[PDB]
Amino acid sequence: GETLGEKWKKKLNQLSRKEFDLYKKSGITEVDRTEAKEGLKRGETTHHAVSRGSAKLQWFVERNMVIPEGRVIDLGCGRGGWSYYCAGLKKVTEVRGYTKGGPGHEEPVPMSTYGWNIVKLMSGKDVFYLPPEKCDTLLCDIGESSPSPTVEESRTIRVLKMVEPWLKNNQFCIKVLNPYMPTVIEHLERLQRKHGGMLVRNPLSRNSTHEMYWISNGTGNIVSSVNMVSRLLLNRFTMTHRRPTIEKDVDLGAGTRHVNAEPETPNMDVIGERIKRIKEEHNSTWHYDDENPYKTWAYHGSYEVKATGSASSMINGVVKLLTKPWDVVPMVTQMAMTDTTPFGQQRVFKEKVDTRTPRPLPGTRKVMEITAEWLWRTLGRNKRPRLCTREEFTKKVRTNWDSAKAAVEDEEFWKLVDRERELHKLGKCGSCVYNMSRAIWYMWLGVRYLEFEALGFLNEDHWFSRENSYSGVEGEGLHKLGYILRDISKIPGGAMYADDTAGWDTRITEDDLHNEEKIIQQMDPEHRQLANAIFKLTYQNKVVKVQRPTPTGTVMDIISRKDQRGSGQVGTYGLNTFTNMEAQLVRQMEGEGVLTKADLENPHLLEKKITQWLETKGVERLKRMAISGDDCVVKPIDDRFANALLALNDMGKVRKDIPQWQPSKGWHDWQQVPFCSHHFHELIMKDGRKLVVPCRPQDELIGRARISQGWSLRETACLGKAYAQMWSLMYFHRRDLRLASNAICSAVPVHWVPTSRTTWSIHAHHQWMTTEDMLTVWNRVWIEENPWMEDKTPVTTWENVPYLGKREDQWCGSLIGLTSRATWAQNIPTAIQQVRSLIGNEEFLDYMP
Ligand SMILES: COc1cc(OC)c(-c2ccc(C#CCO)s2)cc1C(=O)NS(=O)(=O)[C@@H]1CCC[C@@H](OC)C1
Ligand SMILES: Nc1ncnc2c1ncn2[C@@H]1O[C@H](CSCC[C@H](N)C(=O)O)[C@@H](O)[C@H]1O
Ligand SMILES: [Mg+2]
Ligand SMILES: [Zn+2]
Ligand SMILES: [Zn+2]
Repeated sequence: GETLGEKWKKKLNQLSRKEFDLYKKSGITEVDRTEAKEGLKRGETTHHAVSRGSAKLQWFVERNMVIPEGRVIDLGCGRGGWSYYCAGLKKVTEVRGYTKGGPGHEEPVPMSTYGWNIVKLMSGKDVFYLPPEKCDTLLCDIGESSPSPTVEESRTIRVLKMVEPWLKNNQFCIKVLNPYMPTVIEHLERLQRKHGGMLVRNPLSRNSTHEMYWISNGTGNIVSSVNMVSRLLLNRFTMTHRRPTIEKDVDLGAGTRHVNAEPETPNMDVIGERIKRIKEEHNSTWHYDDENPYKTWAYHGSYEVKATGSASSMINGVVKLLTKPWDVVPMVTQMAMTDTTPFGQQRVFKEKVDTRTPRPLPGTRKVMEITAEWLWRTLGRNKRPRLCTREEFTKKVRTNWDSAKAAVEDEEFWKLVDRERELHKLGKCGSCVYNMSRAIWYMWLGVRYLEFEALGFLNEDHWFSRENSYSGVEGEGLHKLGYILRDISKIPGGAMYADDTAGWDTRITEDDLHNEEKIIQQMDPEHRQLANAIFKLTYQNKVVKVQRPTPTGTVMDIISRKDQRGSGQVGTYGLNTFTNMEAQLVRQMEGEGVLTKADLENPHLLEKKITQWLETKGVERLKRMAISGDDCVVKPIDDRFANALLALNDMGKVRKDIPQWQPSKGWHDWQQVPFCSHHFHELIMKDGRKLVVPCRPQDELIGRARISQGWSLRETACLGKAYAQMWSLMYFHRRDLRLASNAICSAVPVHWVPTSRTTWSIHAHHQWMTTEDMLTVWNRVWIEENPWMEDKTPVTTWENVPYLGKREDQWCGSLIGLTSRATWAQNIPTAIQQVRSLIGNEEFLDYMP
């Protein structure tokens, strides 16, 4: 009567240390603990999970196997991974963690992750000595392995007998250390009749343990579930070793949680029609899921869908063949780590989007209102807002997709746009929904068109060009940003600050939205009517579609939110640049002592002082900044700005990767300032002329070019050629990239015109999307059209196009000097031939220097 589990145990115990270390992780799932372990070593108390346990519990919670609610009790909490995870879930009101502690036992790790204020972890509490307490969720992860399965059987039954009296029509998730021993099976079968639930295997569990979890939400055959795991674990001994599937670890946020402040109160008069139409369109599967996870977004209903997305990105085989040394580079592989499945979407939504920003103080709201009014008057001094048109939108769609091109050519699409526009003119919206059938697609593209019609002027007419806005960089181009930062560096004063905001779009408040909409005051009446509908009905009352996995299949949830920026809405870039200019001017006023703590708290703050500063210094202060959406560089009049955090945090623009009240750190060397994911180097050309060039860690450049878009080798090769040409024009100064670009261009047929874009950045002008000789394009961009290049003498050779210094190239990720890189360089004509052979007997040219 020997079980398959007992057979697995005998085989496991016979493994040598070498084969046991390989087997334990073969084909498992594992979170990358690198960042958290280093953060915990540095004493950081925000974002990080204290152990692998938070991700372990997330696996069950995201599958609805256990849905913590009310008073949660965590038995054997150890460091607290399960408890800290629970603190941020919708229905959880209190988390009580109990753990033994003492020598050889894990102790609770104090943290300040989101909801720490409802987490009560107690050491010195051996749960086997504790009387059961009333709770709504019972969690238990206790069970120490033993080479003897009978010692494990005794430990398992001891846990099962300890936990059972805590169970009373509540949620639960209990580790069953050894579920294969017949006496454990018998006991679980009796427990399942009294308390329900089922046994599940968590794929984050190592193969060296047969642990399973008894979870409350589900049913099934315990014997079948146990034996299926035994078979899997047995097959894994002989299976060719598979490296573990790596997943991103959890981000548990920061700060106190006020459960009563989380719920969203929707404006049903405004959003009711949109919900009604989605319901009618998907009426056959429309349902109202009470188990939805949304804390701060209003939930309206769901319909059934097939799952969209992938765990990882597709790989460009042509670029991979010509970049062999980078196959072992972690940052290069980490680039291709993007989970867009309903699982990945829900994790991002919980961690980043499902938050609420406190309302700023009345004095802060007063300063923002004064500043916004002044800024809009400044921005509209020369230009007038204007309506964009069908003809203009059609032109943008055509010149940038295949379905969008078909749609804009369809008279039915524009008939639908007209019908919706007529509702907007009446102060009603019926079909404008965004995402986190052609009718669904026509309604979506139609929504984007109406937004473009009303607010497209901000981008189409370059309202944020440096000439129009002083701080802006819209239309400038990556090749000009470095020269702009060098120009800012000449302004006397403090260091150059470049603080990033954590999730800027989620930090856009109702006050920000009301300040942004003031641009309608400058519009013609018919335009004001259309923009007012966009701001009020759609930007300040967003209806969103988001996928969610469930035990029975995937669903599309319909949710809503009044504040935050609609990241998937047109106008985002311009409105973010506007609000960020305003926010940074307010921070400069605080740095200068114009705006004080007393002023921010004042409910009847006087405007005189603020207007005087804006009218006398405002433009000078805008010229000290480079602002692109949520990204900024600010060079204030002195360094008091580093310590000026009251208004910035009060406006909701909390800085990323730094404690709330820690002063910022700036740079005096403009070449080290980060901006738009780049930094910029000043180089001296062989002919003595200076050039300012853009740069980023080389692994990001290679990692990105190794990611395919959109069977078919031609499209893969052409996208490879597009990255190669972008490298020759923008990143020619990186040794590895100029060599790899020459290799790719030698490997791809000369007449094949680059297809598909390398980037969607607003800073990209795509001068590399051509068959024209790259040196004549280089001369055009860098010499002829370059306003910071006085001597217009062309360069006749790539030998006169400069590289970074060797040490600088290496600091920025070059592999120059490594043996693998020398081997790669030697192997280039061979790698080129390999790609050429895979493509076939086409016409190729040799670009190798
Ligand atoms: C913020 O990221 C970028 C910023 C850029 O410039 C500021 C660029 C550019 C590359 C080449 C450029 C040029 C030029 C001259 O016209 S501009 C490229 C990227 C870039 O990574 N583009 S991307 O691969 O499509 C990336 C994926 C994830 C973040 C996204 O944010 C825009 C875009
Ligand atoms: N008798 C007992 N009473 C309380 N805690 C106990 C115990 N026996 C073992 N433990 C604790 O139970 C824990 C199980 S592992 C805890 C991991 C946790 N779920 C997390 O996510 O961080 C260990 O830390 C161990 O010290
Ligand atoms: Mg920045
Ligand atoms: Zn609408
Ligand atoms: Zn660099």
